[PDB]
Amino acid sequence: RNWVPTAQLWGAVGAVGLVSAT
Amino acid sequence: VAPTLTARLYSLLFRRTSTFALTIVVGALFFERAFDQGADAIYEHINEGKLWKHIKHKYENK
Amino acid sequence: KNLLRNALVSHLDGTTPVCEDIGRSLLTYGRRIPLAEWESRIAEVDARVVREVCSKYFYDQCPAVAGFGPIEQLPDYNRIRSGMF
Amino acid sequence: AAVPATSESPVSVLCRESLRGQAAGRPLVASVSLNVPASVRY
Amino acid sequence: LMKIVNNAFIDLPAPSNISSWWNFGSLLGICLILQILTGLFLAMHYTSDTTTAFSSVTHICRDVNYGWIIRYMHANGASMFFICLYMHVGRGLYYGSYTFLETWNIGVILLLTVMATAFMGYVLPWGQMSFWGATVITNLLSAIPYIGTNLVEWIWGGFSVDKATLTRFFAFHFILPFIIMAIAMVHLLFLHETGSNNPTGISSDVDKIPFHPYYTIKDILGALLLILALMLLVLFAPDLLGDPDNYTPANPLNTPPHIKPEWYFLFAYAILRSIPNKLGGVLALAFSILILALIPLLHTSKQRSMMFRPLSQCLFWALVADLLTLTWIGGQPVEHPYITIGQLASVLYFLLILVLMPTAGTIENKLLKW
Amino acid sequence: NNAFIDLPAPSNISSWWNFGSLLGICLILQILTGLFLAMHYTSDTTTAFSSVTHICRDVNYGWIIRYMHANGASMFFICLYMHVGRGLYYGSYTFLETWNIGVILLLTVMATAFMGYVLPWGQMSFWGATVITNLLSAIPYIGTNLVEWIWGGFSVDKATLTRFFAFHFILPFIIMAIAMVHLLFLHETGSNNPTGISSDVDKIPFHPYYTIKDILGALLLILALMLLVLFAPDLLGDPDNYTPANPLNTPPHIKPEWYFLFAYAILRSIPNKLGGVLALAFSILILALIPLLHTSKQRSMMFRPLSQCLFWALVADLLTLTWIGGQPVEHPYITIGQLASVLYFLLILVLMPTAGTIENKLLKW
Amino acid sequence: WLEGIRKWYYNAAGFNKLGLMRDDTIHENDDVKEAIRRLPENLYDDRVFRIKRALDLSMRQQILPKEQWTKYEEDKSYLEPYLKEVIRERKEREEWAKK
Amino acid sequence: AEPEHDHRKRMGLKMLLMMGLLLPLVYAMKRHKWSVLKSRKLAYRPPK
Ligand code: HEM
Ligand code: HEM
Ligand code: HEM
Ligand code: HEM
Ligand SMILES: C/C=C(C)/C=C/C=C/[C@H](OC)[C@@H](C)[C@@H](OC)[C@@H](C)CCc1oc2c(O)c(OC)cc(OC)c2c(=O)c1C
Ligand SMILES: C/C=C(C)/C=C/C=C/[C@H](OC)[C@@H](C)[C@@H](OC)[C@@H](C)CCc1oc2c(O)c(OC)cc(OC)c2c(=O)c1C
Repeated sequence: RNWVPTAQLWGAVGAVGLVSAT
Repeated sequence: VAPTLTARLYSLLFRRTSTFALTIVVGALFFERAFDQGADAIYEHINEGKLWKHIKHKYENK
Repeated sequence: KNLLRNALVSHLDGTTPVCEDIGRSLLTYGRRIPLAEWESRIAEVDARVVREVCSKYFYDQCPAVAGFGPIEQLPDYNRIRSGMF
Repeated sequence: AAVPATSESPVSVLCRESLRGQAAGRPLVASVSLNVPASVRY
Repeated sequence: LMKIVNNAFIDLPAPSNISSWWNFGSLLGICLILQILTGLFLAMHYTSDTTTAFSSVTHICRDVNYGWIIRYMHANGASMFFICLYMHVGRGLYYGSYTFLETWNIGVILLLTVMATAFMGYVLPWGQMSFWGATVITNLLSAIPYIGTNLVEWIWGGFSVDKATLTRFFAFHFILPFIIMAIAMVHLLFLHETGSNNPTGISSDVDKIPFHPYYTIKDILGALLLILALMLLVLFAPDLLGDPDNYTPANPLNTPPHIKPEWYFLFAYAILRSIPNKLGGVLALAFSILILALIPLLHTSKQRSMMFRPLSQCLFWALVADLLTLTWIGGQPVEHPYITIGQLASVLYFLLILVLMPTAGTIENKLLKW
Repeated sequence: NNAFIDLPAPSNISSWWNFGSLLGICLILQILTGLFLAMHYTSDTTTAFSSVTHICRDVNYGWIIRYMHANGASMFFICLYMHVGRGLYYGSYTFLETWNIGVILLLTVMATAFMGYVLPWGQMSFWGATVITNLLSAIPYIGTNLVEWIWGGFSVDKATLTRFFAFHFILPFIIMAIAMVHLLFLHETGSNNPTGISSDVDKIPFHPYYTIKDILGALLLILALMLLVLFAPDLLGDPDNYTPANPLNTPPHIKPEWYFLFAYAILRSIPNKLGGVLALAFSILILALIPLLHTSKQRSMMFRPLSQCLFWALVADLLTLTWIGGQPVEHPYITIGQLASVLYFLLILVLMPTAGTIENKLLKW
Repeated sequence: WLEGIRKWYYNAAGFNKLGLMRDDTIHENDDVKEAIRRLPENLYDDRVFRIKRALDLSMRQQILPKEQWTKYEEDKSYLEPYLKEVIRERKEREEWAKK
Repeated sequence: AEPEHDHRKRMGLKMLLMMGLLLPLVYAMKRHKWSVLKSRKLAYRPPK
């Protein structure tokens, strides 16, 4: 349900994090 | 019939947890750039003419 | 929705409950809302509506709490407040 | 069902007024439900 | 996974009124983690052979990326560790926390282990202070009759401090902090049986609040202040609490003329120096620390905390001023009038703890008619 | 108490259940001999090898502590493999938490022993450090960066040796903490037994029954260890590590420590870099999949003939891979190793789950 | 001046500023815990409230208005009769424990 | 003797600025949570 939209912002976060952080 | 800044910041950025996190990621990368540039400028100004980057032109050509 | 439909119709059983629904409704809504209207209102509620209406009233909102008796274990207000999100 | 009982059970009187109606007047009846608090009348 | 992380933290009941003096326990936990983290990273570049120890340390500070910050964070972190240790012990004495006997006595063991640990770490860079500190402190054992000297040579791995000593000290210094960590966890387990004491010395069972979020945020604020103090030292005065003589490689033929101990050992050094007898000074040194184990038996007051005890407070600050006096004296040459001031301060230290405070306790009891 | 003395235990656990305590003893032994060796060892590449010979020639009893540490590592693996084998055969893996922590324990001990072997800085030390760290280079995009970061440079050198001493020093204590967690999860269920049937109707107290049996087991472990230390200290070692590290030359018959030979055979059987590394990782990580592959209605293999036959085929296959790992990459060893490598994964992923289903059918459930 | 210093001391001690009575400040050992357990409802409930009120003031690092301070002359030992008996009972047992 | 001299001071400037920001903000977070307790009111109502 809300999990796609939430899993899609959780996805983004990880991505941005790695990108940036690393 | 008009909100305040914090009310707007609340509605669009802080309310949803997914968006409160994206806000921090983004804010962190923006703050880092502005803070480092700013502090570096302050440090270099306090020490104008003393740092290698300030006198380097005189010896460079390499 | 089914529980609510059943509660509504089974409550309006007998002259007293109906009489009271008439008197109180005129004072609260300014009219008597017929069962057919309640049905239309109920029928239109779906999962999306429940999520949105609940979020509006419950989500990250400060609650009012009342405790009485052996309540040493009633959680601290801050902890209760964080349970709202 | 959908309607909760008048009084949910778990395991007051100091005046005449609050006492009137307490005396039993009919045989006892016991009810048990799937969705509603049990009751005992009279 | 949940429980014991949870009921041992999240819903841990805590007094509603513990003050900032109760922040030092978590600050000590943080100092320990800091030392362990910076310690491991330094150990990744440090070599314990006498021919290369000092060199490996300069290599860390000059060539390893950010090696200098990790090193000075470790050095100054050891200082922060002691500042917190002394504040922590002071809080305990003032508020009568020592009545939690198991927690308290484990704490005394913790103080001794951290002292031994810091001692050995200081020996590792093999500078002048490293070498003479290793010499003097290990020799304290020579005061033991019959086998003292044998024990020393056994510890040294020879007839003098040398390669064998430095290499085993790296090993001891490496493992001890982890042992300290296990001992500290036991420290906390005993504390959890009773929960914390508070400024009033009165049971707080009628007014407990959950550790989270009240003390979790308060501890974070405290942690920030600890980091500020640490970094003010590391970034603005990394050598302030250090000794210039340790920037000179170890020289077994010459003891620096103004050799003095690390600042956090100065009070004890002053006490030992005040007694013109070998065994006597060693016993006084040992007793200056071990006397902490006697505090509980010396408690005479009908009240737990010193909050409501004026006379006891005055004596408490006199003890602190006295330790400050001994710290100052430990940094001065063994000459007049410092020799006498130090002897008086040393006598006053044991007199306050063994006699004056227990006496103030009784007098206060009388004044309150019980 | 109640974590030892009155701990309820099955009345019928066999000697195969002695390896857990023996692993605890191997761990303590390694820690004790390890610390004493660390009191005389120096990690600079100019003096590492020298300090080890100094331990063996001049430190009082340095030689016995050293060979006890070296052979102790071998005993550690013998016990680990016996311990895992017991678990697979008897279905002990159904204790999921305990089992998965066990897998972490196996990997950590492997990593720990790898780093220790590098410390004396002999030839095998150096090339082992080179090869194994390079496994990470198979990771796309950043693999090479990870390797140089681990090395502290562009090749194995001083920076590497010094950090490896530090890692090898602390990891065993971490292993000890992980093992305590291993036991805590076990205590929630108590032990499994040879029948795979609940033993709650016949529990006996751990003390004195298993305390004395564990002591007898400990004595046998010490006998095996000391037979190696006093009569054949180099039997399980490699002569090439008595030669100081030479960065310009890899010995022509270089081979891994015996307890890594089966995995090395598997990696060597695949003529592709990433493929070999993935097979290596999977040969160990597949242990985490065993629980999901359990098809039998019964927990233990005691009453399952077909499963037993396939179990011993797996053991015989690991023995084959161990032998192949010790042979040159030549015919017909190349093909025997490829078959053995394929057979390994085939027995675990397909044949055993299938035997489980067939046995169920034969019992009519 | 002992009685003179007494009232001085009482105010210097300052538990009265938090509204506490002397007995509210005693160190709780097993004798004291037993004595508190023996207190009649009203004395026990009052004690609980005074301690709770004092812990609250302590958390805010505040004190009560001077007119609310416990007065030296009105402070009485509500716990004494109970604690004295608890101690007597323990002593009696200790005597018996010697043969 | 101290090649890290200039870098530690530049870092020290950043540390002071960050602390000037983080300390009052965390303190504000501390007071926010604690306000529940700091303004709480008690009342004793024994039967009598
Ligand atoms: C590596 C050293 C130490 C660590 C990590 C440590 C940690 C802690 C922690 C986390 C607490 C609870 C929070 C607090 O009240 O501060 C505590 C309480 C306590 N510690 Fe320590 N401690 C250390 C050393 C010592 C020493 C040297 C003593 C005393 C000789 C000691 C005595 C106590 C006592 C009695 C308490 C109870 C405090 C109270 O509730 O009033 N500790 N400690
Ligand atoms: C209770 C924790 C610890 C304390 C109090 C402590 C204390 C010390 C002290 C006072 C020094 C001398 C600093 C100087 O150069 O002036 C030192 C050095 C050293 N410590 Fe620690 N240490 C702790 C933990 C650790 C751990 C866990 C390790 C390593 C796993 C470690 C590794 C080292 C190393 C490598 C040195 C030598 C380099 C240097 O001098 O900075 N320490 N330590
Ligand atoms: C440092 C390594 C290890 C230590 C110290 C250790 C220790 C123990 C101990 C003390 C026991 C109880 C006695 C026994 O039944 O053997 C045990 C049981 C067990 N261990 Fe380990 N273990 C280690 C590694 C592993 C590994 C690598 C696995 C498997 C991947 C594992 C899986 C299990 C299981 C499933 C049990 C329950 C056995 C049963 O009740 O049948 N252990 N372990
Ligand atoms: C899980 C436990 C451990 C295992 C499996 C293990 C294994 C090894 C291995 C395989 C070697 C190579 C031995 C050789 O051929 O020379 C080694 C070397 C060494 N180990 Fe360990 N070790 C363990 C724990 C420790 C600990 C706790 C320390 C030290 C605190 C330690 C210290 C040493 C030292 C200093 C050497 C180098 C000297 C030598 O080669 O004998 N080990 N270790
Ligand atoms: C293998 C491990 C061993 C042998 C550990 C032994 C640990 C002993 C104690 O810790 C428990 C000890 C460190 C602790 O005593 C309670 C200190 C307060 C002793 C302080 C101390 O320091 C000195 C110091 O640092 C110096 O530096 C250059 C020089 C010194 O005089 C010339 C001293 C000194 O005269 C004393 C008393
Ligand atoms: C900083 C820490 C690091 C980088 C740790 C890494 C740990 C990795 C793994 O442990 C979990 C690893 C040890 C484990 O893989 C599962 C082994 C079975 C791999 C066995 C292994 O050994 C060899 C060896 O020993 C050699 O010696 C001279 C030489 C070798 O080829 C020339 C090998 C080799 O080709 C393989 C596959």
